[PDB]
Amino acid sequence: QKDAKSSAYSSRFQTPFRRRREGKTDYYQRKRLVTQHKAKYNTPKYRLVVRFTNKDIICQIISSTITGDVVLAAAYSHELPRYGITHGLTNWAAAYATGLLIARRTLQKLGLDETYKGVEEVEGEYELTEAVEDGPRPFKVFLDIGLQRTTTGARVFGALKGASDGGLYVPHSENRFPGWDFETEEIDPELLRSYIFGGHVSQYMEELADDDEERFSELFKGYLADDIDADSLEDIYTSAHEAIRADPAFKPTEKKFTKEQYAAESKKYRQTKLSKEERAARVAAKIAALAGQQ
Amino acid sequence: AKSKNHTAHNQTRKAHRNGIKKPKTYKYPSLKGVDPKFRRNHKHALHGTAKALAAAKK
Amino acid sequence: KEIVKSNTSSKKADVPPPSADPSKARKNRPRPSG
Amino acid sequence: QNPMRDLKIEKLVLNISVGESGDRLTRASKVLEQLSGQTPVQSKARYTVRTFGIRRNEKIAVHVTVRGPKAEEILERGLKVKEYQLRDRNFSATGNFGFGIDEHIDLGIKYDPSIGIFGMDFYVVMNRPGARVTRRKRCKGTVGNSHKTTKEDTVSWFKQKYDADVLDK
Amino acid sequence: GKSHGYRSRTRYMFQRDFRKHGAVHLSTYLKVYKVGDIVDIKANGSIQKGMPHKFYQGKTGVVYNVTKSSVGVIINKMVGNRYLEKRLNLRVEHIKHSKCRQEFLERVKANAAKRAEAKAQGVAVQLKRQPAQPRESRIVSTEGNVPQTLAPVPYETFI
Amino acid sequence: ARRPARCYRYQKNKPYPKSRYNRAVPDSKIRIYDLGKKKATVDEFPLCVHLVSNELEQLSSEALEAARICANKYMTTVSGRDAFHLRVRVHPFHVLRINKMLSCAGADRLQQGMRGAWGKPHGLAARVDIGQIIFSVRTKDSNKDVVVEGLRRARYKFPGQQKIILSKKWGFTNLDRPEYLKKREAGEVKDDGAFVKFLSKKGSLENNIREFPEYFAAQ
RNA sequence: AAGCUCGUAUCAGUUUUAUGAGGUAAAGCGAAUGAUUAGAGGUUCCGGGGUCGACCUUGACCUAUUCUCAAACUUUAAAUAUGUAAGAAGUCCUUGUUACUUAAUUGAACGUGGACAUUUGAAUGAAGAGCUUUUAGUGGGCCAUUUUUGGUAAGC
RNA sequence: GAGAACAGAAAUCUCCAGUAGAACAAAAGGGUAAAAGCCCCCUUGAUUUUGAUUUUCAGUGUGAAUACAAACCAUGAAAGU
RNA sequence: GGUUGCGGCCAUAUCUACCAGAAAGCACCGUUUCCCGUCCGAUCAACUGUAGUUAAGCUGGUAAGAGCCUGACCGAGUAGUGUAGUGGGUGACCAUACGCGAAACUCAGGUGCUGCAAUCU
Ligand SMILES: NC[C@@H]1O[C@H](O[C@H]2[C@@H](O)[C@H](O[C@@H]3[C@@H](O)[C@H](N)C[C@H](N)[C@H]3O[C@H]3O[C@H](CO)[C@@H](O)[C@H](O)[C@H]3N)O[C@@H]2CO)[C@H](N)[C@@H](O)[C@@H]1O
Ligand SMILES: NC[C@@H]1O[C@H](O[C@H]2[C@@H](O)[C@H](O[C@@H]3[C@@H](O)[C@H](N)C[C@H](N)[C@H]3O[C@H]3O[C@H](CO)[C@@H](O)[C@H](O)[C@H]3N)O[C@@H]2CO)[C@H](N)[C@@H](O)[C@@H]1O
Ligand SMILES: NC[C@@H]1O[C@H](O[C@H]2[C@@H](O)[C@H](O[C@@H]3[C@@H](O)[C@H](N)C[C@H](N)[C@H]3O[C@H]3O[C@H](CO)[C@@H](O)[C@H](O)[C@H]3N)O[C@@H]2CO)[C@H](N)[C@@H](O)[C@@H]1O
Ligand SMILES: NC[C@@H]1O[C@H](O[C@H]2[C@@H](O)[C@H](O[C@@H]3[C@@H](O)[C@H](N)C[C@H](N)[C@H]3O[C@H]3O[C@H](CO)[C@@H](O)[C@H](O)[C@H]3N)O[C@@H]2CO)[C@H](N)[C@@H](O)[C@@H]1O
Ligand SMILES: NC[C@@H]1O[C@H](O[C@H]2[C@@H](O)[C@H](O[C@@H]3[C@@H](O)[C@H](N)C[C@H](N)[C@H]3O[C@H]3O[C@H](CO)[C@@H](O)[C@H](O)[C@H]3N)O[C@@H]2CO)[C@H](N)[C@@H](O)[C@@H]1O
Ligand SMILES: NC[C@@H]1O[C@H](O[C@H]2[C@@H](O)[C@H](O[C@@H]3[C@@H](O)[C@H](N)C[C@H](N)[C@H]3O[C@H]3O[C@H](CO)[C@@H](O)[C@H](O)[C@H]3N)O[C@@H]2CO)[C@H](N)[C@@H](O)[C@@H]1O
Ligand SMILES: NC[C@@H]1O[C@H](O[C@H]2[C@@H](O)[C@H](O[C@@H]3[C@@H](O)[C@H](N)C[C@H](N)[C@H]3O[C@H]3O[C@H](CO)[C@@H](O)[C@H](O)[C@H]3N)O[C@@H]2CO)[C@H](N)[C@@H](O)[C@@H]1O
Ligand SMILES: [Mg+2]
Ligand SMILES: [Mg+2]
Ligand SMILES: [Mg+2]
Ligand SMILES: [Mg+2]
Ligand SMILES: [Mg+2]
Ligand SMILES: [Mg+2]
Ligand SMILES: [Mg+2]
Ligand SMILES: [Mg+2]
Ligand SMILES: [Mg+2]
Ligand SMILES: [Mg+2]
Ligand SMILES: [Mg+2]
Ligand SMILES: [Mg+2]
Ligand SMILES: [Mg+2]
Ligand SMILES: [Mg+2]
Ligand SMILES: [Mg+2]
Ligand SMILES: [Mg+2]
Ligand SMILES: [Mg+2]
Ligand SMILES: [Mg+2]
Ligand SMILES: [Mg+2]
Ligand SMILES: [Mg+2]
Ligand SMILES: [Mg+2]
Ligand SMILES: [Mg+2]
Ligand SMILES: [Mg+2]
Ligand SMILES: [Mg+2]
Ligand SMILES: [Mg+2]
Ligand SMILES: [Mg+2]
Ligand SMILES: [Mg+2]
Ligand SMILES: [Mg+2]
Ligand SMILES: [Mg+2]
Ligand SMILES: [Mg+2]
Ligand SMILES: [Mg+2]
Ligand SMILES: [Mg+2]
Ligand SMILES: [Mg+2]
Ligand SMILES: [Mg+2]
Ligand SMILES: [Mg+2]
Ligand SMILES: [Mg+2]
Ligand SMILES: [Mg+2]
Ligand SMILES: [Mg+2]
Ligand SMILES: [Mg+2]
Ligand SMILES: [Mg+2]
Ligand SMILES: [Mg+2]
Ligand SMILES: [Mg+2]
Ligand SMILES: [Mg+2]
Ligand SMILES: [Mg+2]
Ligand SMILES: [Mg+2]
Ligand SMILES: [Mg+2]
Ligand SMILES: [Mg+2]
Ligand SMILES: [Mg+2]
Ligand SMILES: [Mg+2]
Ligand SMILES: [Mg+2]
Ligand SMILES: [Mg+2]
Ligand SMILES: [Mg+2]
Ligand SMILES: [Mg+2]
Repeated sequence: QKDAKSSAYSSRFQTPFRRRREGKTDYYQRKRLVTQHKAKYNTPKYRLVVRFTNKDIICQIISSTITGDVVLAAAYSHELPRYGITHGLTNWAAAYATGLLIARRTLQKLGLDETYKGVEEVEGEYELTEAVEDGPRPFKVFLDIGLQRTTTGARVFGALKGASDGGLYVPHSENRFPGWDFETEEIDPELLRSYIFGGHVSQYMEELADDDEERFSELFKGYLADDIDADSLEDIYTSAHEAIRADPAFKPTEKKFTKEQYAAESKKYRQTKLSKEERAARVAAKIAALAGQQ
Repeated sequence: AKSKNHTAHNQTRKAHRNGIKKPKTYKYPSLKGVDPKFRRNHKHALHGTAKALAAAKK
Repeated sequence: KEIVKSNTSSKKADVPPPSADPSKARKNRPRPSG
Repeated sequence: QNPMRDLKIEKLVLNISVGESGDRLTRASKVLEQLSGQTPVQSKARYTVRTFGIRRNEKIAVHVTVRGPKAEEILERGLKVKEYQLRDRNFSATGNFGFGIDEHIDLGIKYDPSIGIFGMDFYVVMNRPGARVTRRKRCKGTVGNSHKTTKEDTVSWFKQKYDADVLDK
Repeated sequence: GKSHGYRSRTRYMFQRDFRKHGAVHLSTYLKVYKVGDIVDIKANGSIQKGMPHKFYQGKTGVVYNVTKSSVGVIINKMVGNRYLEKRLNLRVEHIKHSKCRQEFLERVKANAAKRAEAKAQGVAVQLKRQPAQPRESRIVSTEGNVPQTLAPVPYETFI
Repeated sequence: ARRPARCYRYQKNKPYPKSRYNRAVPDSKIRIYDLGKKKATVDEFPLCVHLVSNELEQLSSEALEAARICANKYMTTVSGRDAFHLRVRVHPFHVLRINKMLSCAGADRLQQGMRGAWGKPHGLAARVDIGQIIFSVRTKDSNKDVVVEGLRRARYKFPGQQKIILSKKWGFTNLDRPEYLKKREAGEVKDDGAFVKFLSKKGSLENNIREFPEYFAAQ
């Protein structure tokens, strides 16, 4: 730019933590989650990591280790088709889905699945998973927003209300869900229970069916050729509920070929580094070209 | 009138006659300044592990 | 509706910044003659 | 060669710099709502200048930001006013550009003498796809060397379409 | 007037290192301290709360308490002729984990494993350390290295 | 006034420069550190002579001044006005203090005194290490006799011992004259203002090419 | 001064090894800051005037160089001095207590029962180690080498 | 730095650059960049109780400070503070 | 091996330029009813994955590149410094003895390593 930086600048510049430069981590907040009580010693702290890619929803149960962070067990939106949703991968009801998947998935890993049931048939009303009298206590997990901007009725808090509703202790307040009115100041479980099962996406299809066919042609084009209807949506997620709680156990992809086999090909497209004899020979040649005062 | 102000002269000397001692430590140090609800619960952990030997010996 | 947009400046001085003064001015400009 | 990098208009801010408080400011604020239909935002005074009769923190100017469809025609409205001829300045070296015209009557906008008379500033910023790379929250990046709208590149865009002209040199 | 307040003279001392500033990383918060731990004390300027007085900078002591954000450390300072017992309540950003004792454990443990070698064989133990020694007789080969003989250099000015 | 140079001759105090915490100090009686022909090309003035301190002490600007003036006025008027480049190699940054008991009429005081002794700035001097060069002169090799005496004539304004040293080096640079000329055939010397720039091997290959063409005539 | 409890328990104006901490000396300024001599290159086509019905000076900035500096500058950084450890109050195995703590027989302390001595876990020294009570005088100090402030300096 | 009616050195608007070269009452030094800065939202932990610890130190007082306990509150989705 | 979610150390990871990028992922991007946030669906929100795309973000390579990391009887046993003498010198200073010992310089090499999870010719 002819803003070119003086060596004095680039010599004294202090480079941030790498995961700041690439902007994947707010460490100010990470300190305020990871760090545990010192009279609680080595008993780790667990965060619920909720990350939305464009095409996927990531939900991970994570504790921290100085070698690197640990994840108990993880789920995805892209797992949900196995539980019966081909379309609508990233949306609130799919966040409740993935959130309730990892709720009954991880909590099963602990042997805590049977005891500490959940909220069962879902009124969408505000409650948390309380404690069993003379028994274990809920496995405590904390919400990790990541870089995500907090708003009332945000895609992340579905995974919150999904996972909280699946037996996990993930404390919160209702007010950032849909149905908290910023005057009323209490919650309406309808607007939530609607959203929980997809009661927005479906309602748009109806209204959109009226206004524009050509808009409905593409936007929902996946629902058309798959034989899916408007209020069928309510039972797509209500079914996957039973399906999730049925088989929370994690089966991975069988991933055709293998580890070694991938690598043999999967990057032949990276360049090799030179040696010093290579770079020095080029330099001496790059002189010969540019030489002769040209 | 004016006179001396300060010095450390000869003080190392005086403090090495009888001096410099040592922390004089014991086993089972005092608990001064330890978390109260540790030293509270710690009482009953010992109050209870007493009866355990008020039974075993018979 | 009066909506004001806030300044990101940390400067709380009422002093005009020393980019401005009788100097740095110019004897030129289209002073209207008509 | 040039699949995704074509162009667009990022935003156009019409700015009306009053220089005084009260009516002339508050009236010029109605002008910009009758202009874009968007409700505008006034600016406080940076610092006191007793020559211009304004204490600091005195509400002075006003403007509004418009994008997409509504801007391009209000931009097209202005290009009719200066008659599709612009100078070698008016185009920033960062690729963006802008001009100004008096009276605001010249593009639509009937009189309404119960408003009064105002001119304005037309400045408009050019961008490309992948612009939110810089403007987002997560993983904020920086537009590469290619892309990165240049001065002669948004000129060859503004001369080709709009069939306009460079001037003054 | 003389000025003796708490942090006086600490200017360079409490400075963060050249090109190390801002937030403190997570290894500091992720460390566990129980009683008896031997810790080195070095203050951190970024954290003002619960930091040592400038005296204890560089001193090493045994933690006598573990609280929410801090550990009490008992340290021995001399006043007059004696050492009194100081105990500081310091946060974890100002606490290191002392490598002084750490090797002694790796010494004892290696000593017990070399004891089993005198149990399974019966050779002499040689457990306790011995300082460096006079070395020994040797023979230096003139083969391929023949002493090259030097003299002193004269005086000449280099500027 | 100017109490004699015998009072300030030795470096008795930590350097006390003109600064923010010390202001209102006089100006160095020597403002001119470079004179003669200061634009002369490097290759023009091969031979160099130094005036080197043999002592660890303080040189006052006023003394530096008269030394400078002395050297020049002889050097020029004998050999030539442009026959040399004289550089004063030391800058008087140390600020001397006086107490100044003398105040105003009619009487001195009793008995205070030493009380409030700290001084106001008096003069400037340049604190000098053993073997530190004071003056440097570069000229043509044929001027030696005239240059060697020029500095020799200026020592008498300098407190302490100082030697006149024949510099084995080219001009005001490094590189003893053969090791200079060695890099002159390779054209590694680009004349700068009254100095040279040297061609590195350390930089970007583009500008290294443009900068020193005849070095790769080729390589 | 009086002793008292004990008999090599524990030490130590010292080193060795392991492990900390520090920002002085030195050093650095074509590294930040602040100061500081000299030319050379490049835009203002000028901040301002001229030469002419746009070319030269003046400055202002900019680029790579050049001479010299800092108790209250500094990337770097000693020597000397300095905190800690070198065991039986050790290193481990097991599993009882609690109202603290945990998703939890998770922990945390504190115990029960059990594994290992022979260089028992650097050198050197120990004229013995620990403890207590009481009470005199003193509370103008000065000198040498070295580091060091004020002062031209002083048997200051 | 490059760009816009009057608008000029100085008004308001834009983009690019920008390791802190700004700001944090004040002395100075330290510390801070998705903040400790600017701005907005909500509050009264500038509260109750009573001990311990650091500096100064005689290891008295006083001033100031640190880490807890026991309550009762604020804030936030929360962990937290 | 690439790729992503959370990372540890926090430039061998930063800057500047220029190229290369299959698979998958990431993005860029389409959408403006609903929760939601703005002067402005730009950022924030929600819907869709459908209409389009590697141009960019991103990952690599290239540079007698900047900076940064590393090494050495490179400079230097130099500067400084601990101990010593009824050593030298009018002094300023300096030598020697028993030890400790730099920074600049220079040559040389290097340009992220890696944890848990998932995923892909
Ligand atoms: N060179 C002589 C120096 O002066 C010393 O003595 C000085 C003074 O003590 C003595 O008295 C002088 C007096 O002679 C002279 N004519 C008048 C002067 N006021 C006096 O001095 C007196 O007054 C001065 C100033 O107020 C003060 O120093 C003090 O009150 C007192 N000494 O005379 C000397 C100066 O005039 C000693 N003679 C000698 O040891 C010293 O080296
Ligand atoms: N020679 C090694 C070096 O010198 C030291 O190592 C050791 C000794 O040289 C050093 O001795 C020092 C002495 O210099 C100086 N007198 C300070 C200190 N009191 C002594 O150290 C010892 O002091 C007494 C016993 O004398 C003990 O109470 C104390 O705990 C101990 N550290 O004690 C160190 C530990 O025993 C430094 N730790 C370090 O520079 C380095 O290790
Ligand atoms: N750090 C490793 C060591 O670096 C040493 O080298 C040191 C110097 O040679 C090197 O100096 C380089 C210089 O070589 C190069 N040609 C220019 C560069 N600006 C300098 O850099 C250095 O000095 C500047 C100030 O001049 C500082 O701003 C900078 O932080 C510093 N790294 O800085 C190094 C220290 O950072 C030795 N090569 C060797 O002992 C070892 O490799
Ligand atoms: N001599 C040229 C003129 O003098 C001054 O500038 C001179 C210097 O101040 C400046 O020197 C360098 C500069 O080259 C470089 N690119 C940046 C650097 N910070 C400057 O540093 C300067 O100032 C700092 C304190 O801030 C000093 O420590 C340093 O010794 C001094 N050279 O470059 C000039 C030549 O050395 C005026 N600022 C300006 O009018 C003009 O450059
Ligand atoms: N370095 C080893 C030391 O062993 C010591 O151990 C010593 C004592 O603890 C132990 O004493 C025991 C005692 O515990 C127990 N309650 C009573 C029993 N009679 C004592 O026994 C001892 O003393 C008696 C009486 O004089 C002697 O007859 C007998 O020989 C001796 N073993 O006897 C040991 C001496 O022989 C300490 N644990 C400690 O100082 C250190 O670890
Ligand atoms: N809180 C009640 C107490 O619990 C104690 O047990 C708790 C711990 O103390 C006990 O841990 C023991 C520990 O006591 C003992 N001193 C050392 C042993 N390695 C530990 O074992 C621990 O680690 C091993 C793997 O290393 C695990 O398999 C095991 O589950 C775990 N408890 O395991 C329990 C939970 O961690 C004892 N049963 C007893 O002192 C008492 O009942
Ligand atoms: N101004 C007169 C005097 O100057 C002296 O200055 C001396 C100091 O500045 C410096 O002396 C240093 C000393 O500071 C440091 N602590 C120890 C070091 N060995 C000495 O070194 C000096 O003296 C020794 C003596 O044999 C010489 O061998 C050595 O070459 C010389 N540099 O060098 C000077 C002596 O050579 C003293 N400051 C003091 O006696 C008095 O002020
Ligand atoms: Mg946050
Ligand atoms: Mg239980
Ligand atoms: Mg609340
Ligand atoms: Mg509440
Ligand atoms: Mg008196
Ligand atoms: Mg006296
Ligand atoms: Mg007295
Ligand atoms: Mg006094
Ligand atoms: Mg006694
Ligand atoms: Mg003071
Ligand atoms: Mg430091
Ligand atoms: Mg350091
Ligand atoms: Mg505070
Ligand atoms: Mg004198
Ligand atoms: Mg003095
Ligand atoms: Mg001066
Ligand atoms: Mg005074
Ligand atoms: Mg020196
Ligand atoms: Mg002389
Ligand atoms: Mg060390
Ligand atoms: Mg310093
Ligand atoms: Mg200091
Ligand atoms: Mg110095
Ligand atoms: Mg240096
Ligand atoms: Mg600075
Ligand atoms: Mg500053
Ligand atoms: Mg010039
Ligand atoms: Mg180094
Ligand atoms: Mg038990
Ligand atoms: Mg003995
Ligand atoms: Mg007495
Ligand atoms: Mg008395
Ligand atoms: Mg008396
Ligand atoms: Mg005396
Ligand atoms: Mg006397
Ligand atoms: Mg005498
Ligand atoms: Mg800048
Ligand atoms: Mg700066
Ligand atoms: Mg504040
Ligand atoms: Mg300040
Ligand atoms: Mg600062
Ligand atoms: Mg930073
Ligand atoms: Mg809480
Ligand atoms: Mg969009
Ligand atoms: Mg979005
Ligand atoms: Mg590409
Ligand atoms: Mg390089
Ligand atoms: Mg390496
Ligand atoms: Mg002598
Ligand atoms: Mg020596
Ligand atoms: Mg030593
Ligand atoms: Mg060494
Ligand atoms: Mg890199």
